[PDB]
Amino acid sequence: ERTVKGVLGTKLGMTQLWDEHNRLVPVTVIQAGPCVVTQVRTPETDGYSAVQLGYGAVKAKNVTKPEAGHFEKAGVTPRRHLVELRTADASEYTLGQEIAADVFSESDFVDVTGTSKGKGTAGVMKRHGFGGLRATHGVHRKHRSPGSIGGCSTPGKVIKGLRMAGRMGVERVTVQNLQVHSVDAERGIMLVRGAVPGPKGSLLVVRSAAKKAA
Amino acid sequence: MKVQPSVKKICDKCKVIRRHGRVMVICDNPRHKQRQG
Amino acid sequence: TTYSPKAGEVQRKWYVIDAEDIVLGRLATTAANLLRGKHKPQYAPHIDTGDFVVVVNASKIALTGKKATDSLRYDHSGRPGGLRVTSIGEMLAKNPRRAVERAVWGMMPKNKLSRQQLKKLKVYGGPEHPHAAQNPQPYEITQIAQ
Amino acid sequence: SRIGRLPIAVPSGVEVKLDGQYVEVKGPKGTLNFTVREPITVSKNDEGAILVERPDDERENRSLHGLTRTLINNMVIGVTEGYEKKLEIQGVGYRVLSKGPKQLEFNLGFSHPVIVDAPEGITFAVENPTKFSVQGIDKQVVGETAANIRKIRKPEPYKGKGVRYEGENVRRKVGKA
Amino acid sequence: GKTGRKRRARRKKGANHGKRPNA
RNA sequence: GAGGGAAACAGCCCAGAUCAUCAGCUAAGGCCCCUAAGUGGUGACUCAGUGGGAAAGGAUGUGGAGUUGCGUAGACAACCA
RNA sequence: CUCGAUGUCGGCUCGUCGCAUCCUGGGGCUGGAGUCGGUCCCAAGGGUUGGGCUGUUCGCCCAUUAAAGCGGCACGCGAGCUGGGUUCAGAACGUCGUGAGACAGUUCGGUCCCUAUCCGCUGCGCGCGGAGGAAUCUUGAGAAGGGCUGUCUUUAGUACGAG
RNA sequence: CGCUGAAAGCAUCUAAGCGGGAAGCACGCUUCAAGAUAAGGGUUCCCACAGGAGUGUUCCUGGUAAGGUCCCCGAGAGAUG
Ligand SMILES: [Mg+2]
Ligand SMILES: [Mg+2]
Ligand SMILES: [Mg+2]
Ligand SMILES: [Mg+2]
Ligand SMILES: [Mg+2]
Ligand SMILES: [Mg+2]
Ligand SMILES: [Mg+2]
Ligand SMILES: [Mg+2]
Ligand SMILES: [Mg+2]
Ligand SMILES: [Mg+2]
Ligand SMILES: [Mg+2]
Ligand SMILES: [Mg+2]
Ligand SMILES: [Mg+2]
Ligand SMILES: [Mg+2]
Ligand SMILES: [Mg+2]
Ligand SMILES: [Mg+2]
Ligand SMILES: [Mg+2]
Ligand SMILES: [Mg+2]
Ligand SMILES: [Mg+2]
Ligand SMILES: [Mg+2]
Ligand SMILES: [Mg+2]
Ligand SMILES: [Mg+2]
Ligand SMILES: [Mg+2]
Ligand SMILES: [Mg+2]
Ligand SMILES: [Mg+2]
Ligand SMILES: [Mg+2]
Ligand SMILES: [Mg+2]
Ligand SMILES: [Mg+2]
Ligand SMILES: [Mg+2]
Ligand SMILES: [Mg+2]
Ligand SMILES: [Mg+2]
Ligand SMILES: [Mg+2]
Ligand SMILES: [Mg+2]
Ligand SMILES: [Mg+2]
Repeated sequence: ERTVKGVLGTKLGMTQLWDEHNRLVPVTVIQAGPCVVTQVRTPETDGYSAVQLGYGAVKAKNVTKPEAGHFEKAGVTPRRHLVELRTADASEYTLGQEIAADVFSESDFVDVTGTSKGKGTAGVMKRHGFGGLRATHGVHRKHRSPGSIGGCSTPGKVIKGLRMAGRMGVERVTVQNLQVHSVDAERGIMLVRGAVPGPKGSLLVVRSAAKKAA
Repeated sequence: MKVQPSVKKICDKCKVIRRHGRVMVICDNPRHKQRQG
Repeated sequence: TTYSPKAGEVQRKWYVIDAEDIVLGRLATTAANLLRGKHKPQYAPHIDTGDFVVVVNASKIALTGKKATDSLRYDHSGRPGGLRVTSIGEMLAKNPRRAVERAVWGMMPKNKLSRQQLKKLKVYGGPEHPHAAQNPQPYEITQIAQ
Repeated sequence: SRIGRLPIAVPSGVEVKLDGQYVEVKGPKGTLNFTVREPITVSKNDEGAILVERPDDERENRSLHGLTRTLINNMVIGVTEGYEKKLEIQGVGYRVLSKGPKQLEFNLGFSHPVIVDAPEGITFAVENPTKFSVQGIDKQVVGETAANIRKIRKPEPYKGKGVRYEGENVRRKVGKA
Repeated sequence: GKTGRKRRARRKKGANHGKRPNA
């Protein structure tokens, strides 16, 4: 229902800048490269309004026949990635249209979505901030234990949703209201004030800020 | 408003009504407003 | 030896019921009876001999008293504080199919066969259904005197 | 229903269409419409009046009888004469002004002026910075609009400051005796 | 108690005739 | 002390299992669906989901039956002195 | 009910639920000048501090805070921890007993264990199905998380008030 | 807290109806999600193979297409998968 502008990019890393109030600002560098409209979704044929964007450099021998046919119908060269943008203005998008970082101006607030860095199987003390037990005073082989995990004969069970150890990281995380610092479209570079999820080289979705601003 | 199981006329101007299944006392004087509960 | 149906021996038909201004209880009892095939002399509890029921206009099911806002339906996700509750009026407005299926399932035996048979109930809140190919015949809820 | 059993006299220029359960009332001031509850019927009584009949002498029959009689009489008297309500404001610094027949601006001691829009059938009429009025063709709508205007700043029991009805008997006491 | 009250009130069912073990 | 009823439920209700039966009639309890048999017939009452837990006390809920005061010398409300 | 064993206080850890609401939200009556208050309703979304004393619960106190809620869950939680208290054998004091000894009197000291089978729960795979076999992008029935709050500035020394 | 308004000639937030009204309810925000066996939808690719039995072809073997896995080099991933 909401109209969203969007673009796809790659997390190149971070550096720092100084703003006009001489304030040090951390900036993430996103190679908000050229994206092409591979497919437009309409209520008539698909049931919702969204725009599928491409983006990515792919080797010709690593694109299969179904993907090649999809891109041939789109009328564009094959791209590595394909990500949709749920926008209510999908129609205004034509098949094969060119999208560049200049879709965002010098002070727009954006939401950046990416897959967070993985940590493997994490303990409770790390993946949930559990305070363990003391290091001394008789603590017996339970320094990083989760403590109790329930009650007693009532309910004689462990409630669903209890926080215990497990695999943390590698998940969809959206960080909101990041003010774009600068856009240089002729080389497809975006400087966004903040820290975005994911390791260097990961795919990032930069969309217009859902909550507009602070 | 006073919420009491026992609501009665206090003055001569108070009126007892049944509103939305509850017995209430309405009066020009706001002190006499009552509701069963 | 008493007769017993053989798998596909009993031919299953398609009925359509217009739930227009019909009480939910009567609609659900009729649907359960039809789905289980209790109106057939070939009935057998262990073999599905019932018919398919297509209910239309489920959004206009009649409710008596203050049921539309005081008769509640509960679901629990299985975790603490995982209860949701919604009134039958809201459920008929939003997802009438869920309401009709809940009523019919409650009125139907608690069986694997009953679970299978409940899939034969096709509930649509509007006046139109997509099963013209199956050619459902209209069914009128009636009573037999004395 | 002693109220209901009394007839309703249709005045000149008022068109009363009794299309079964649904009724139209045309007049010089506008148009109103209403549906009577089912166990109550309406007749013309020689086309010069209106009658409402309860089919039984139960409670809901009599109650809806009186209700429908009063409400039909209200719509006809509205379409033949309208509805008027006078609201007066007391307290220093309080003012009301008009940006048109359907737009009011109130300075009721707030931080900023407050804007009041009117519905289509509601028209305001201000004559004094401390007195104004609302008119319409629906008694219920006029009454609720006046109620909202009063709710903006209801009278107080200390210095009366607030929008009050013209005949409102506002209570009052004394704090710092 | 609620449990005791329900246990005592169970004797009012039709098939029982106003009596039930443990009241 | 099985069987039927009581949701489940040694002590309550019905009823005392010799075995077989793919016969019939009943008991308690039941007859919209779960669940076998009535969404039974006729006349009232309830609209609280009361039915399907509870007290002192409280209440212009609603139906019915009285007793009694006043009243077209004109009653009760509403409206002018 | 359990004596062919259902481990008993407080803290730690982890929560979850009730509302008989401590704060924050809304409203009546009072009021109450205002400022504040106090009381009868609503309301459980979130939040509800750190220390001194004592084994303590409780309680008192210090310094804060929007506030430092009350309760249930085997007085939640020892196959999660703690062993300071309690309730073993040592010893001492007081009291009692002729004495062995006794004391919900006091004091110092004082062993526990468990590689998780089943359910439960946090994660992660394999299989098969999804009426041909595939590749990509998805809808969301439904599920979970999140929901706190202060101070200052301004409106304005305005409203109110004799000040 | 109301508006209109009877039953009850008035009145009444209520009996018909309409409006306001909280950090609560449901959304809004974020995340998982078709084992949702109701197993969804769009787009794209591959194609009517071979040999036996057969009993409407059925079904069982065999080589493939699109595509995928094994194996190897790794990390932005990871206990092992
Ligand atoms: Mg630590
Ligand atoms: Mg250690
Ligand atoms: Mg258990
Ligand atoms: Mg008690
Ligand atoms: Mg015997
Ligand atoms: Mg027996
Ligand atoms: Mg029995
Ligand atoms: Mg039984
Ligand atoms: Mg018989
Ligand atoms: Mg009998
Ligand atoms: Mg059963
Ligand atoms: Mg009948
Ligand atoms: Mg009957
Ligand atoms: Mg009740
Ligand atoms: Mg009840
Ligand atoms: Mg009672
Ligand atoms: Mg044992
Ligand atoms: Mg409460
Ligand atoms: Mg809480
Ligand atoms: Mg809740
Ligand atoms: Mg103490
Ligand atoms: Mg607690
Ligand atoms: Mg305990
Ligand atoms: Mg334990
Ligand atoms: Mg010790
Ligand atoms: Mg011990
Ligand atoms: Mg000495
Ligand atoms: Mg001695
Ligand atoms: Mg000791
Ligand atoms: Mg272990
Ligand atoms: Mg959903
Ligand atoms: Mg599920
Ligand atoms: Mg009134
Ligand atoms: Mg009023």
